[PDB]
Amino acid sequence: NNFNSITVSLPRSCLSTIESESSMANESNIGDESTKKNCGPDPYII
Amino acid sequence: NNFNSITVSLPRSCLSTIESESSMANESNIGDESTKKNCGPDPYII
DNA sequence: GCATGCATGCGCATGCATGCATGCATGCTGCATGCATGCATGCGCATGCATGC
DNA sequence: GCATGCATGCGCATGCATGCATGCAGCATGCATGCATGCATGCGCATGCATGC
Repeated sequence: NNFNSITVSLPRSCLSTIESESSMANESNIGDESTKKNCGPDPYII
Repeated sequence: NNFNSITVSLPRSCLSTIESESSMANESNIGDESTKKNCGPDPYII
């Protein structure tokens, strides 16, 4: 609601990790032997 | 052929870019409007 | 029947596989700079035509 | 016939959309330490039994 600047941008990291919301979600975030889920440098599609 | 150390490791970046081998391969490496193909931090599966 | 030594559980102390956050440094990468290049533009000058006389 | 003025093409500088590499920095990820925790070790000590005399 602020279009006067000429700014919002797309998030740089996946928000699933910082919103540890569900009890099974933080469990789906793990696995693949021993490592941490890494989505990538900028993974958001419109 | 050297197993005495206790070392080879998996490549950290995709080798498709440094081996600009085919004439259509360097063309498949582009697109998606304006950006550079980014495979990720470590993308090799055995 | 009395004396004896063994095997059975208590009652200490120590080490050890799991597991997770923090500060420092690594390693990449997106950004700002400089530049080559070739197409278009905005321009003044020389020629050939149309309109008088 | 002759003198004149306008449209058309030639010649000359300039700007500007594309495009790509390099030095520097900003930026997030992986690593080293440091510790908390609960389990298992193994180790002397007390009790109840089986054997000898």
